Amino acid sequence: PLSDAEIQKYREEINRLDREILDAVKRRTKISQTIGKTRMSSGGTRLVHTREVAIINQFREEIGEEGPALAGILLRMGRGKLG
Amino acid sequence: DPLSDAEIQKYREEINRLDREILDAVKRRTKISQTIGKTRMSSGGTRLVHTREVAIINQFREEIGEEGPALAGILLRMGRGKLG
Amino acid sequence: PEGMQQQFEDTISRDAKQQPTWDRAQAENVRKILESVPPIVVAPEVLELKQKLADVANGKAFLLQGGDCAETFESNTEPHIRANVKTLLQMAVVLTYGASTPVIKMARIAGQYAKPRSSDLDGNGLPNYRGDIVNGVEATPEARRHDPARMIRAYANASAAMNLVRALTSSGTADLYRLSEWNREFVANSPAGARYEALAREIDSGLRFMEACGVSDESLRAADIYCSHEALLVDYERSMLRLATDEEGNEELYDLSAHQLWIGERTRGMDDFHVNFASMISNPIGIKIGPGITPEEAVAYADKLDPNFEPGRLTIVARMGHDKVRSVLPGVIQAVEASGHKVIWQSDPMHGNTFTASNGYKTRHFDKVIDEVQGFFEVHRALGTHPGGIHIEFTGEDVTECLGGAEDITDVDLPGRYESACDPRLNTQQSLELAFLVAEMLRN
Amino acid sequence: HSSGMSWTVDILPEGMQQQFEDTISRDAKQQPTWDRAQAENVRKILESVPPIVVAPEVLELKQKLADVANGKAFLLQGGDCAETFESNTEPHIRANVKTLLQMAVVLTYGASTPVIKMARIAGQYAKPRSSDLDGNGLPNYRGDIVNGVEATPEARRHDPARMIRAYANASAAMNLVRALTSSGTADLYRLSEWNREFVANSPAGARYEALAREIDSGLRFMEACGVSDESLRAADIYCSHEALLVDYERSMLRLATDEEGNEELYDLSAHQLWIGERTRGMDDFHVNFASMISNPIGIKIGPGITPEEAVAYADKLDPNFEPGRLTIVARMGHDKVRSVLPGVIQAVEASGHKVIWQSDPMHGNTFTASNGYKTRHFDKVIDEVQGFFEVHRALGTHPGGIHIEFTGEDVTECLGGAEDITDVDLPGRYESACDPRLNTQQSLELAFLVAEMLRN
Ligand SMILES: O=C(O)[C@@H]1C[C@]2(C(=O)O)C=C[C@@H](O)[C@@H](C2)O1
Ligand SMILES: O=C(O)[C@@H]1C[C@]2(C(=O)O)C=C[C@@H](O)[C@@H](C2)O1
Ligand SMILES: N[C@@H](Cc1c[nH]c2ccccc12)C(=O)O
Ligand SMILES: N[C@@H](Cc1c[nH]c2ccccc12)C(=O)O
Ligand SMILES: [Mn+2]
Ligand SMILES: [Mn+2]
Repeated sequence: PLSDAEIQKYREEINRLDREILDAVKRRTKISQTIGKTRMSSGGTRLVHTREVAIINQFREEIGEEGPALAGILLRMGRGKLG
Repeated sequence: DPLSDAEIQKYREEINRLDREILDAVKRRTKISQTIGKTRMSSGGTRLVHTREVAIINQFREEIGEEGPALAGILLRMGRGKLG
Repeated sequence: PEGMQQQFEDTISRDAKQQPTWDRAQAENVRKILESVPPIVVAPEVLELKQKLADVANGKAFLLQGGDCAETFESNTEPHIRANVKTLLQMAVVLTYGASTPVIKMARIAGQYAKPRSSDLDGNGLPNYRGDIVNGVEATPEARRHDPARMIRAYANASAAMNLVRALTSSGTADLYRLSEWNREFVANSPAGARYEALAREIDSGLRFMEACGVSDESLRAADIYCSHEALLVDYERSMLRLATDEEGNEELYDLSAHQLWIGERTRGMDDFHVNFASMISNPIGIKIGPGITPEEAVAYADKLDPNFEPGRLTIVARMGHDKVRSVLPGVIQAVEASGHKVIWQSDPMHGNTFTASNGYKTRHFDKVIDEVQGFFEVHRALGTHPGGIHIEFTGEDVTECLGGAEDITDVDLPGRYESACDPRLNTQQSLELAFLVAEMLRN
Repeated sequence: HSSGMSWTVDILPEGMQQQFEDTISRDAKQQPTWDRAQAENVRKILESVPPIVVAPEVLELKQKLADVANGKAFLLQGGDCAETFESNTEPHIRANVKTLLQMAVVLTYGASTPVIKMARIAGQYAKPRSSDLDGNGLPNYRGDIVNGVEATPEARRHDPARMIRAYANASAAMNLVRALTSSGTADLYRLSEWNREFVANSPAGARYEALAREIDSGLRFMEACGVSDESLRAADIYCSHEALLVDYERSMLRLATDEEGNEELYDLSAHQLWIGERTRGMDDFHVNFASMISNPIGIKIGPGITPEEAVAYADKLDPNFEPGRLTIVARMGHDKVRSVLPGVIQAVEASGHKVIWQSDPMHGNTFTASNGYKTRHFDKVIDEVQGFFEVHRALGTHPGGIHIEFTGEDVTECLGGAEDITDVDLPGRYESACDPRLNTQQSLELAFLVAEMLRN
């Protein structure tokens, strides 16, 4: 029907938003990795626990239930998986 | 020590703006997904479309690798709800 | 045979729809032969099943039922039976992880040889195929004749199938770690494997956790598969009735052609044979209800099929179509729960969602099959009641009968390997996918 | 011959005494200075008492540590830096036992292997000290087995009778450890309940949610699959401590003869013993004592160790090439672990020794803050284990275990964690007789994070 044509241009907009999320995740990942290299090249730790928790908790404050998982992904991409 | 400190404070506020952007993108995505869901279900169609979900998940993995599916999963669960 | 005899004469004195017209004296000779043969299952097994089904209805377990829409003698082979058995067990391990409860595993097998037809004859005066227990698939006058000797062939085939099912499940086919390796090579090979990766990884970590905790158990090497089929054909079903005497001394009447029997949607008249036969026997019973059911009609079935208020005794099988399950089921559930019966609520997301495609083939869209089970779970979550199980038609072979799934089967693909002698079945891939999605539904 | 010969037959050991005289005559760092007569007499008493562990337990541990060493299990060791007699109480021992059992559940899920559970307990009463004194020429506290905490001449006298106090406290502690672990404290489901509360109440709860849920589904899956909780209602906790005090460890030497007839010498003050950083001179008492006892052995190696030295210890302490006999405990600092360890691991692996590689991220990361309290930052403690793991993944070797100082008390001793402890928090509840321990929350947080390292 007419409602199928609308769905196609709503999906078209999701796609553009998916490109944006994905472009920004990449960029974010580059920057987190650099902070890592800059703290580590001067005898610092790979991970900073309070900074990690803060972002995770603020993501939950912002989107709810999935916040921690969303933040966990960005944290894993940016400082690597632990171990 | 003080020079590596100051720079990390700038990089962090720069991470924050990228997070604001990702968060704000996710929120509008999720409106649109829900809206698609209501439209399809109000006209006697299914809550979920599998082929469509599978393709996004597969796009996400092709673009960022390892974490691709988990990110797409978060967005799908935000869009159309947890299953069950 | 004193209280029972009154009730048996009443049952057999009633109309039964969907029967074959064959020489009755022949049918009666065939029944006398089958009344002496070893049963397909023994009564202690059925008693064990009923304890397990009580656990399902009380919200401590999940029923997984499925297999061929229609078994054929042609297809009753080691490879085909192993294939379905493997798939059922693989599904069950994923569903067990999602449910956090045991899964009772119930195969449509060893007797699903009869099918209901709308018209007895076709427009050119040829009798329709009613199943391999009545006549042949071959569309000729001779092959379509209703042959009561096929009851013996069905019994011989069912014996062999059930013998094999028992052999496979006691000799390593039901080993938990072997099943999980097959799931792992499903995920690694699916075009939608990335949809299931995380959940599969979680299960494996769970498996390896048991091993690390020092759980050495024969529990994990084997599993029980119960057989079921639609109790349709009067003569075969009554010839498999047997009296079994209990541990404490009670005589019960069982139909021992299967552990579980159900009543189809087209044979559930309150005044008719099938419902009254089901009331008589002490096997656990299922009943298919469609979109036209009323909450009152559902409560009348519960009173009659579960007269002693035995949790798990009755399974109500909702086959309503995805588009109606959210409207029709809630009221049915509330009425039956309020009437004090604790039934198993099961979804049959197959028979309410069939249609004929542009090319002529009957098919089902994976998304509509999923949406019905999804909806069924939504209704249960709202009401605070227990989703008891699912009933799905599938095969462990690479068929092209249902549309959708990870492989995106379309109309054009259907003629490739369409093999079912009746309804469209989920292929291996679709079945394994459905198990994962239903596991998420169970997880919420 | 065989049937004739069978009826005819029917009708201080010598090698050990060599090695034992060699060992006793070696120099011994970090000893007290007390009357030799009194000392001997106390050893005479302690030579006759029931041991703290029996030899077959030690043989069982050796089999488990061999699994660890071969990549099939993980070693969790930890507890108080220094036990004291005043604190050797039911509630405190219970507090630590639980914490360690709780950590072990999470680590087992993360390793996908068994975790061997070794408490610093039932004998950790001696400590090394830089000088014999130094405040005002008054003797330094060397632990409750040598002298008292109180800052007075009478309390600080080195007292040999404190070796009997220590044995008695050790005995009591092991008795309780055994009792708790067999009567419900080590029930897997009770412990998971305690982990579930930790997550629910942590200000960093969302950091652990998803692993905690996943573990939970793991547990519920076992029960769904029909697993009887026979294996799951109890567990073995092993004791360990630093073999430090000469007079005490020799007085607990016991001869043990096994089932195949073979005679061995055990120090039965503990299942496992280790040699400290400050006492590991290759010609000195401690290394040579550990070389002549059949107990599994640990050795602390700091950031000055070379690979050449690593190998030679391995040859001295594991001379019969027994997997898990010897555990190499790296305590290098978070900033040194990635530089030093690789070379150590490569030479040792190449020499055919199969040791347990263990991370002690506490003793290389200790510092003194503005207010004068010794402390350790959580992030630096975590980073040393994290780097230890990184090295192992690069070399393809097995990250064997961790050795951490913790308590089951809500102390304020180490900085960081979710509770965000800072300089100003430390004098709230600072209770350690010696080094800054992880508290209950920090200990559980660390188990979740080391669980993620294991899963990688
Ligand atoms: O110090 C930091 O800020 C960076 C960035 C990081 C992130 O990815 O957001 C946040 C915390 C740290 O563990 C890592 C990862 O270093
Ligand atoms: O049909 C759709 O396009 C929408 C959007 C959606 C998403 O969130 O991306 C993608 C697929 C569907 O299952 C749901 C969720 O409806
Ligand atoms: N006894 C098993 C399982 C177990 C019981 N209690 C435990 C406490 C922690 C870890 C595991 C356990 C083991 O130690 O492996
Ligand atoms: N017998 C156990 C475990 C098990 C073995 N094989 C299985 C196959 C599927 C599900 C579970 C199992 C059970 O039924 O729970
Ligand atoms: Mn069918
Ligand atoms: Mn210490």
